[PDB]
Order: sequence, then C-alpha cells, then structure tokens
Amino acid sequence: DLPYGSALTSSGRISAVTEPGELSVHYPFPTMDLVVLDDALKYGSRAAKARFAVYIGPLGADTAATAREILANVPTPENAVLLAVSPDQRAIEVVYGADVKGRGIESAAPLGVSAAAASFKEGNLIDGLISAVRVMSAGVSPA
Amino acid sequence: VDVEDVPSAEWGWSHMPIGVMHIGGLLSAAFLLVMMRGNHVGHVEDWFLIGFAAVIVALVGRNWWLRRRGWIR
Amino acid sequence: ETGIIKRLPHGAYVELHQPLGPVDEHGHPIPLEYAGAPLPKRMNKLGSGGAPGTGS
Amino acid sequence: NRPNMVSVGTIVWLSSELMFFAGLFAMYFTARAQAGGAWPPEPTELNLALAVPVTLVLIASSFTCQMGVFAAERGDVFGLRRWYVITFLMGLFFVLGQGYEYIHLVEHGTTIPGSAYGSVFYLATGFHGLHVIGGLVAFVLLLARTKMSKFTPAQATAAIVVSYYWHFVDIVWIALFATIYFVR
Amino acid sequence: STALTHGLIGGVPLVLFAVLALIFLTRKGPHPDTYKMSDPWTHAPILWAAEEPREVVIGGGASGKW
Amino acid sequence: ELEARRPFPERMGPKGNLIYKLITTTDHKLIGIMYCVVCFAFFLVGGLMALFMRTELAMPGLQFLSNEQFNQLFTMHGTVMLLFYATPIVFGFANLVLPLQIGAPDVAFPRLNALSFWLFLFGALIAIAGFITPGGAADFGWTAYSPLTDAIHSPGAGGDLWIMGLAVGGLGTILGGVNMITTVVCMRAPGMTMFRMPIFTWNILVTSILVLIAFPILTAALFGLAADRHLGAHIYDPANGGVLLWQHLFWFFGHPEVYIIALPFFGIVSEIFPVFSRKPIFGYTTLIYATLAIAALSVAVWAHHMYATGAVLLPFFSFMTFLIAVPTGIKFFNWIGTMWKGQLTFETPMLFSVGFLITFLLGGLSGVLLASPPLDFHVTDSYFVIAHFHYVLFGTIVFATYAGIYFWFPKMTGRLLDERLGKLHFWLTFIGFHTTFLVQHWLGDEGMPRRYADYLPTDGFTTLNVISTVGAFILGVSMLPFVWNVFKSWRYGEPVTVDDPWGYGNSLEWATSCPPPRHNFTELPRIRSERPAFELHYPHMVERMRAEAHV
Amino acid sequence: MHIEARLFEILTAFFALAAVVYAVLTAMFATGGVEWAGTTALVLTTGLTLITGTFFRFVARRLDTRPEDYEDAEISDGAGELGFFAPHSWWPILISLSFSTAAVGAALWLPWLIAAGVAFVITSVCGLVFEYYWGPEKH
Ligand code: HEA
Ligand code: HEA
Ligand SMILES: CCCCCCCCCCCCCC(=O)O[C@H](COC(=O)CCCCCCCCCCC)COP(=O)(O)O
Ligand SMILES: CCCCCCCCCCCCC
Ligand SMILES: CCCCCCCCCCCCC
Ligand SMILES: [Ca+2]
Ligand SMILES: [Cu+2]
Ligand SMILES: [Mg+2]
Repeated sequence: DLPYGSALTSSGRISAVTEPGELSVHYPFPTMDLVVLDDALKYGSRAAKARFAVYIGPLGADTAATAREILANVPTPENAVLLAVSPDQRAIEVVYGADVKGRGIESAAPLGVSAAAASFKEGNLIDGLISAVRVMSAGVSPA
Repeated sequence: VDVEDVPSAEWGWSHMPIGVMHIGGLLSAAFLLVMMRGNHVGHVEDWFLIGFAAVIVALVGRNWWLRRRGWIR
Repeated sequence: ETGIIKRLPHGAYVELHQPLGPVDEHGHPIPLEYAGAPLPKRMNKLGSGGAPGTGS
Repeated sequence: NRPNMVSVGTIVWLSSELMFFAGLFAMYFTARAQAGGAWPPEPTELNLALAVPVTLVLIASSFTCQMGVFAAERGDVFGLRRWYVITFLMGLFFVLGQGYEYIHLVEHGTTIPGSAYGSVFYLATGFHGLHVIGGLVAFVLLLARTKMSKFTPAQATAAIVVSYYWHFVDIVWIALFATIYFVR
Repeated sequence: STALTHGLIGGVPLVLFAVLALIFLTRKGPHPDTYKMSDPWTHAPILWAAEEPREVVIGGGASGKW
Repeated sequence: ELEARRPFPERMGPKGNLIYKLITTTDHKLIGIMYCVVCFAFFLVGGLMALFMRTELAMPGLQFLSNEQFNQLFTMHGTVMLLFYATPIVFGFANLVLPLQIGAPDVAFPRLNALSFWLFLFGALIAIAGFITPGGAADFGWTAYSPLTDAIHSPGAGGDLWIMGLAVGGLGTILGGVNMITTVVCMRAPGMTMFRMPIFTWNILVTSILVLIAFPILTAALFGLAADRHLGAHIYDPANGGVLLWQHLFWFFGHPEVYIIALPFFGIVSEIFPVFSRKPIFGYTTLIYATLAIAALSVAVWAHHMYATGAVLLPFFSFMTFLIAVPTGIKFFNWIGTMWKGQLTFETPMLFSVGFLITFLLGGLSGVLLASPPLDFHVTDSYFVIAHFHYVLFGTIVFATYAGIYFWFPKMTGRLLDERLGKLHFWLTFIGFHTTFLVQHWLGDEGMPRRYADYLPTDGFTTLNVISTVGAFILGVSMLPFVWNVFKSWRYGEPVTVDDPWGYGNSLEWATSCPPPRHNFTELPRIRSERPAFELHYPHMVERMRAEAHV
Repeated sequence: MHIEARLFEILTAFFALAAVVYAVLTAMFATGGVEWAGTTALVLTTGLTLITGTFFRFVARRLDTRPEDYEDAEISDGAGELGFFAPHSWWPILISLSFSTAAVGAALWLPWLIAAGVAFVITSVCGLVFEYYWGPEKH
C-alpha cells in the first residue's frame, strides 16, 4: 500500500523518498502566497489564542456535515476554527470548536465567508483564504 | 511583543518601538557622513565612513521594506 | 538534560531528562511555569554526583 | 565488552604529540650533522652528576603513577590521591632539577642565542619541560575533581588517561636523555 | 591597448552572466502551476493548520456558497 | 486520512533562537553548519585577495598595487584559502554527515568538537589581523621559506601574527582529527562493520590520521621559527643548515596536508555518483585500498616540491611520487564504472561531480609532468605550477564542495536549493575557471615565474594575462548566484517532507528525517551492506543486488 | 575491533619500510650522508601508527565481538545506555579566547599578555574539566 520507495520503519515512522529533481510538497500555489497564508494563519491564531485551520477539497453531498468530521483531524479540536472551501462545489463552510463559542466568532463567521467569497469571484483562491483568515482572526478575543 | 517572541514579556521591559531604531539608524549614517568634514587630508578614512553609512542605510531600508510588505513583524 | 544517551531496541537515540516537577501519564513531564528564578541545567548541581567520602 | 572512548581518544592524541617532538628531534640532528667535530662545542660541558639523578626521579615517577592506576581501578580514591601526590612532587622535582641545570649552563656561556647547540638543546628540553609542567597541571586538576564527587568509573577513567600522558612524557625524556647526554 | 583591456575585464563577465542567466532562469521550475477556478480540483485534499497555540463538541458554525 | 500541516515551513526561528546556541552548541550538525558559513566567509575574503592580484597582473606596471602589497596578497590568499577554507571544511562536512553515516547520535567528544571550531575561528582571525598593522600582513608566501621568514628579512609583526595564527588553527585541526578517529572506532551503530561504512566516512578516518602526522610537525616547526624571531635562536640559520631543515619539515607537513583536503572530497563525489546513477559504487573494496595507499604514499613524497634545491635524492622521490598516480587513477576508473551502464539524470549535485572528473584530470596529468625532475627543472616556481595546483585544488575543494553542499543541503535544512540557479552557478564557475587557468599553462612555460607583482611589456605576457583576468572575474560574478541561492532557499526553498530527496541514497543519513532530530535517529534499519538506506527504501532490490554484484 | 588495528599495522609496515629504505638510501647516495630532518620524521611517523596500532591490538584481544563488529548483528543487540555526552557548554569558546590571547602576546612578544593568556587558559580549562563535577552549593 506504501508508495514507491516508501518503507515502514521499526518505530512505525514512514521513510519516503522522491525522485531527484522532484518536489515532496508540490502545492499548486505560488511559494510567496503560501508564506502570506502561513503568516495570516500563524499570527492570526496567535492574536486570537485559537488554532485556525484551512481546508481545500471535496465536501461530499452536504458541506455542513463534512466540515464537522474534518475539524476532528485539526490538533486541539475544541479550540480550533476550520475554514473549508470546495472549488468544485463552490461552497464555503466554517466550523469551530466548543471553546470558540462565546468568544465573538458568531459575528466573524459570516464576515470571513463574505470576504472570502468576494475574492473567490476574481479567480483568487489563496487571496480569498488570506482575506477570510485576517477578518476572522481580527474578530476573536484571546482565550 | 507577546509571550512566544519574548517569553519574559510580562517580567520587564521587552519592547522597543521600531521607529526609534529606524530613525536612529538614519541618524547613525548621517553622523558617519558629516564626519568627513574635518582637517584630515587623507581619503582612506572617508571611504570607510561612506561604506559603513551605506551599509547602515541599506539595513534600515531592507528592514523598513520587509516590515511594510508584511514579511516580518 | 542528563547528557546520557540511550539507544532504544528499535534504534531510537534518546537523551535521559530529569523532570523538575510532576510527570504526566507517561515519561514526559508536565511543563512548569517560569517564576523569575534561575533554573538548574547541570545534573551535578542537583546532587547526582554524590560525595567523594568523609576523610582527609 | 566496551572500548574505553576516553582512553582511545587520549592514546590517539598522544601518538600525534610524538610528531611534535619529531620536529624538535630533526632540528637537533640537523645541527649535529653540521657540527664539524665539536658536539657539544665549547664552552658547553654537560654533566651526568645532575642529569642522571633527575632522570631517575622522572623514571621513578612512572612507577608511582602506575601504582595510582591500580588504586583507581580498585575504587580506592584515597589510594589514588596518595600515589598521585607523590608523583606530582617528584614530577615537580624534575622541573626544579632541569631549571637548576639551566642556570649553570647559562652562567657558563650556553644560551639560546649564544650557540647553535644552545638553541637545539634548550628548545628540545624546554618544550619537554613545558610538557612536564602541563602534566603537573593535569595532576592538580584531576586531584581537585576527586574531592568534588564520588569515585565513579568515569572518574577512574580520567585517572588512567592522565597516567598515559605521564608515561608518554617519561618515555620521551628517556629518548632525549640518551640522545643528548650519551649520543654526542 | 588600455581601453580594450578594461572593457573585456568588465564587459565579458557581465555579458556572459546575462546570456547564461537567460538560458536557465527562463526555464520552468519544478513548482506546479497555480490552480485556477475554472479548472477542476484534481489535487489531493489539503488540510492546513497553524502550530499556535502550542499544545469533540462543536459549538456551531456558518455556511456559504459562491 | 487527513493530516494537519502548515502551508509553508517556518522561515526562521523566533528572536533568540540561535545566538545562545552558537556559543554553547555541542551538536555536530549545528557546528558543521557554522563551519560552512565561516569557511565561505573566508572563501569570499580570500577570493577578493586574488582579484586584486589578478586585476594588477592584467596590464604591465604597478597601476594601483605596490610590490609589498602584492607580496602580502598571495601569502594571505594562499594561507586563507588552503588553511582557513579548505582544511576546516574537511571537518565541516565531517561534523555534518559522519555521525549520521555510522548511525551515531553524536561525536565522541562533543565539547572538544566545539572547541575546535572556536579555536580555528580565532586562530584564522589572528593571521588575517596582520593587514591592519602598518607594516602589513605576511609577504613571504604560504611556504614561508627560510631565512626569508627570519627576523632580519621579515621584521614586521604581520609575519609573527601569521605564525601564531597557524599554531592556534593547527591545534583545532589536531583535536578535530582526534575526535573523528575516536568517533569512527567507538560510535558505530550495531551491524555497521568497518567494511560497511560509506566511502566518505572511510576517507575522513584516513584523513584524520594524516592530520596527526602533518599538523604537529608544522606546529613544532613554527614554534622553532618563532624562537628565531624572538629569542634570536639559530634553528634555521643558513650556516647551521636550517635552510634545508625548514623546507624538509614544512613539506613533510604540506604534501600530507593537500591530501587532507583531497581524500574527503574524493569521498564526497563517491557518495553522489551511486545516488544519481541508480547503481552501487564500483570497486567499493578497491576504493578503500586506494585511499589507504594514497595516505601511505603521501608521507614519503614530500621532497618533490624541492627538485630545484639540488639537495634531495631525486630517484627516490620521483619514483615514489609516480606510485601515487596509480591509486588515484583507480579512483577515476571506479567513478567512471559507477556511471557506466547506469541511469544518469544530471542534477546539480551530479553536475558538479561530473565537472570534478573533467577538471581534476587535467591537473592530475600536470602532476605527473612535474613529478619528473627533468621536466620540473624548467617549470618549477613558474605559472605552470599555479595552473597545475588550481586545477587539482579547484577540482576538489570547490567542485566537490559545491556537489556536497547541493547534495546535503536538503538533509540539514528541510529545503531544496534552486536547480535552475544551481545550473547557472555551475556553468559560470566552470567557464570562468577554465578561461582563467587554461592560459596559465602557456604563461609558465613561456618563462613567467610565480609570485611576480610586475612584468615588462616586452616580456610578451600581456595577452595571456588579460585573458586570465577576464576569466577570474567570471569566477567572481559566479559567486552571486550561489550566495543568492543559499540566502533564498534557506528560508523560501522547496520543503523536503521525505527522508531521501534524491530517492536512491545509500548512506544512513538518508534513512532519517530532513532535518534529522537532535540525536539524528528515531529508528535504525538492519545493516547488511554499504547501502542500508537503499535496502530499506527498496526491499525488492535486495535479491537483485546480491545476485548481480559480480560481473 | 580487529579491522581497526589492522589498518594501523598496514600503515606501520609501510612507514617502517620507507624509513629504513630511505635512511639507507641517503647514507650512501644523498650528498652529505643521512638526511636527518627528513629521516627523523619518517622514523617517528611509524611510532604514531605503532602506538595507536599496539593499543588497538591489546584492546581487541580483551573485548569480545561488539555489535558493530558483528557481520550479521541486530539493531536491538545494541540497546542500552551509551554513555555521557555533554548537552551544552560555553567553556570551549572561552578556552579558544584564552589560547588566542596568549598567541597574540607571543606574536607581539608581550610578556604581560603571555602570562595573562596562560592564566586564562588554565582558568578556562579548569571550568571545562570541572563543569560536570561541581557539587551543589553548601551555603
Ligand atoms: C583552495 C585553494 C585555492 C582556491 C579556491 C583559490 C582561488 C583562486 N586563486 Fe589562488 N592560490 C592558492 C589556492 C587557492 N586559490 C595557493 C595555495 C596559492 C599560492 C600562494 C602562494 O603563492 O604563496 C594561490 C595563489 C594564486 C595565484 C598565483 C600567485 C602568484 O601570482 O604568484 C593566482 C593567480 O592569479 C591565484 C588566483 C586565484 C583565482 C583567480 C581564484 C578564484 O578561485 C577566486 C575567485 C573567487 C572569488 C570568491 C572572487 C571573490 C568574489 C567576491 C564577490 C568578493 C567579494 C567578497 C567580499 C565582499 C567579502 N591564486
Ligand atoms: C588537492 C590538492 C593536490 C593534489 C590532489 C595534488 C596531486 C599531485 N601533485 Fe601536487 N601540488 C599541490 C596540490 C595537489 N597536488 C599544491 C597546492 C602545490 C604547490 C603548492 C605550493 O608550492 O605553493 C602542488 C605542487 C606539486 C609539485 C611540486 C612542483 C613544484 O613545486 O615545482 C609536484 C611535484 O611532483 C606535484 C605533483 C603531484 C602529483 C604527481 C599528483 C598526483 O596525486 C595526481 C595524480 C592524478 C592522476 C595521475 C590522475 C588520475 C590518473 C589517471 C587517470 C591514469 C593516468 C595515468 C598516467 C598518466 C600514467 N604537485
Ligand atoms: C596548587 C596545589 C599544590 C599542592 C601540591 C599537591 C597537589 C594536590 C592538590 C590538591 C588540590 C585540592 C583542591 C580541591 O580539590 O578543591 C576543589 C576546588 O578547587 C579547585 O578547583 C582548585 C583548582 C586549582 C587550579 C590551579 C592549578 C595550578 C597548577 C599549578 C601546577 C604547577 C574542590 O572544591 P569543592 O570540594 O567542590 O569545594
Ligand atoms: C571555457 C574554456 C576557455 C578557454 C580559453 C582559452 C583561450 C586561449 C586564447 C589564446 C590566444 C593566443 C593569442
Ligand atoms: C596539461 C597541459 C595543459 C595545456 C594547456 C594549454 C592551453 C592553450 C594555450 C594557448 C596559448 C597560445 C599562445
Ligand atoms: Ca599592473
Ligand atoms: Cu606535492
Ligand atoms: Mg620552490
């Protein structure tokens, strides 16, 4: 089941390899744009004391229910905010943990969706996520 | 500053405004350049002052540009 | 950090650590809070070196 | 079992030290071949009435140093201290004995700038004397560490490797003593 | 001459740098092309999360569609 | 199966993540990293010294440099670029991968390993500090022949600082060599026998032995030289026979020293050829024997630099020098055999290694020409030598150094250097070096000696010097792409999420994460050959390698 | 560690042969007799490998087959504590600074600076040796 050149070590870790001249990450976005998104995610969560998550991919038939299961994979789900975007389904779903409730997220959740959507009509995916993270993180108080 | 940058942020003075250091850097280079007005006849020291002033100006400009573009905070 | 390196049966290299406080479920301890006081970093300062022996 | 990492490191470094004395020996032998018949030339007059008793003291220091090694392996820290203190005192006598011989040689006209023989003689023996002084510092540092903590096998290893340096120093002097005071 | 000597020393390295740079720096790197909204999402699902703060009941959420 | 990951790896640590680590580190990985930065700082500093010399030897006459300044220039250039750049980076790569190659968590003496770095750094700075003195730095050449280095002929403090700066740096090299021998003997992982280590580890252990034979004798010779200048001793007096005495000891140091900065870089390419050829290293057992023969032969050939003195036994050293050409030739045939019937992709680590084979051979051919005293009687102390040793020292301490850096950068960073920028740097370096050092073969043969600040227009050396000057500046501008690549790819490079970014790594460092943890290993695979990583990553090839090992 | 000692013995034999041959080849053919500076180095070069080789021989005959000396050894065979390795220390940089101070004094021939450097070296070396052995303060 492991990919070519990948092996299972004695401790359970996976020792993978890549062909020379190839990339191990190959995210379909520019490197500089990824840095800006990381800065928005790292600094936004820091100023809010709540972990911020961004998901890109399919959301099944019902987008609302899919994001609930996805948030479980985010570290510390109780204090995590997940932003799910499905380019094929053209839907935006925002889900947050129990600890985030009562912290001012209810007024920023539609703010992030509208801000992300406005940039999504322009063909900018990374820019929309960056804008959504900034406004959503700016409306969340520490702890 | 916050805890992750300076762990002892609440234990004492840990933040210095960037404007003071940026303006001080420009004044540092300005003081290096004005010292060329002297009684020395040689120009070897003059080129050393120019190089140090240029290095300081370049560092200040590099930091200001990075801060403006949001690469560093 | 005690400075003692131990090789696990699967080949993992780990360094023995001496917790300064209580420990959680497994080996790793619960992190303490800074109190503005110096924290020991040498195991010899904690008395691990013992005493040479009473006498001249 | 296990190879002693500290002992391996000390032995490997000790072999390198031998190449340092190889340069000093080369200078003495090169100058000796150019003597033309007088080696040592006037007014240098080496005496065996002082070099031999001082050389024997350094040789006897190896036996006392080895006795401390046996105590160190036995776990007797106090026995290690007793034998190393005696070794330090007799090792110190070697420096004082060599220094006393230097004073008389200088007063008789044998100096570093005075003669080419004085240069090869003083640097060869003087650099060895610096090694003896460095060995005496090692004895004091190791003895000071014995009163800081309990006698551990790591502590006993440090005693053994120090004796390796002392044995190397004593062996080097035997080569220097035979080359200078006998092969004239 | 003295003008030709100084021109070659200061000119050839700059000319060679420009010619060689255009050969390699204009090539396409291993980085994948930027995703476009018109194209379908053929990439694997991506989950991004920040490492801060250092270390399941859902309090609610919001929906949207563009 | 969704795992949370950052969009990009952290560019740099927070404030105060490095400064206290730099002066208190015992980790060989960080110490090895500090070597490369300082080694390249000295590489750039020493390279600027040659540019001033090269730009002065462009047109006949002293335009902007005096005789004394030019004399100081090549002395300091050679001293910095052989002892302050080439020798330390031998241990720079050794502190990087050698504990990883043998499956060790650290070096034998972590404290002593850190002492070598600081001792070297402060020793190198002392020698360079002679420039700020009014008299200037050393102006007698890196071979510091006697009695030129004498107080009467070299009375300035720049020469004195040069002598003591080498002694401090030499002590660090001896301690580093001591650490490497102990680490190889004692810190090997279970299942890693002596004949199962990578070739690079074999070369470093062999090189460390050469350090213990050469550097202590240099320290002894320098101390005797310091006695003459300060105590007025007659150690190197010409009437006493010290003219030959100093040269013999210095060359007993020197020729083992050039192989100290040759064998490890032979090992570096020996780790890169199998990876990018998808083939095992050819003649693995033979390469070890060749390395041992080279190390042994390099000790009794010290006097072939002394042919023109007319005071050495020519038949003995000429024959022994010719013997070194055989094991060195075996290494090329093993390296060519490694690439034979393979699958070459020619990445930047592979591209630099290929340039090594072309560059080194021409310098090696010139070495055999100089090995014969009759041919050396005309080209000794001339630019034919300078062309020979900048083909043999640039084939290794630069081409192999760059190949190892591009090879091991993702391992110690988690980021990949740009390949497009790497290819530009390699081609610029190749073209510049060839342009600036091919014509110097004709210059030395025409009758132009080395260490000459000025030449007459009627000498006929102007045309070739201008061509060499053009190529040298190409080497200078070739540093910008590499420096930019290292500066950018360190923080904004392509992330490495796999143990082996090159796919077909053989040594044990490719079995751990990039970058490796503090103790270099969270697991260890079974070691049954010289390629444990290849066996682990490709279990289905274990049977094929055993059956097809022998032709 | 049979192979480790065999490497130094192989070098020992070649160095001994070269030293003997070159000495006997310069005594009857080199101008001026034996090349001394040159021969002395070769003879004592053999001693460098002889001392290390002999010690490795004695060590090998005492200890049995190590896990790293076993052709087919398992990773779990080497499980256990390896030893003590220093995690961090700022003493080495002080020793280098202390040694460099004496070197500068020796280069410029400053007796006061040489004496300070020697005292600094002893003080810095003492800290390195006693770093992991100083006991708790007795107050
Ligand atoms: C590793 C060894 C090594 C390396 C890499 C080099 C590199 C170079 N060397 Fe050198 N050289 C020697 C080892 C080496 N050298 C030795 C041993 C001697 C004999 C010493 C003696 O005679 O006593 C010698 C002497 C020597 C000579 C003959 C001396 C004579 O005239 O008698 C010449 C010929 O011009 C030369 C030229 C060059 C050039 C053009 C480079 C090019 O590689 C250099 C170009 C590199 C650069 C890096 C350019 C700088 C770029 C910059 C951007 C500078 C900016 C820097 C800062 C701002 C800090 N060197
Ligand atoms: C990496 C550094 C390095 C290396 C590897 C070498 C390798 C060799 N060197 Fe050299 N050398 C220097 C660095 C180096 N050298 C320096 C720095 C100086 C002068 C410094 C100074 O004076 O300031 C110098 C000077 C020097 C001299 C002194 C000349 C003089 O000063 O007049 C001599 C004399 O013989 C010499 C010869 C050789 C030989 C025979 C080899 C051989 O090892 C090379 C052998 C390699 C091959 C032979 C190629 C592989 C073989 C084959 C492909 C088979 C071909 C077979 C045949 C031709 C029979 N070199
Ligand atoms: C200078 C000693 C003279 C006596 C000669 C006999 C040698 C025995 C010395 C025993 C010393 C005991 C000190 C001790 O254990 O205290 C230790 C602390 O003292 C030291 O560290 C002293 C270091 C001395 C450095 C200088 C050496 C100079 C050498 C010069 C050589 C020519 C133990 O302290 P503690 O028990 O922890 O309180
Ligand atoms: C990349 C290889 C460059 C080689 C340059 C050789 C130039 C030789 C010119 C000779 C001119 C004689 C008048
Ligand atoms: C190992 C021999 C190398 C020879 C290089 C020769 C370069 C060509 C120079 C041509 C000069 C024409 C005047
Ligand atoms: Ca000119
Ligand atoms: Cu040679
Ligand atoms: Mg010559």
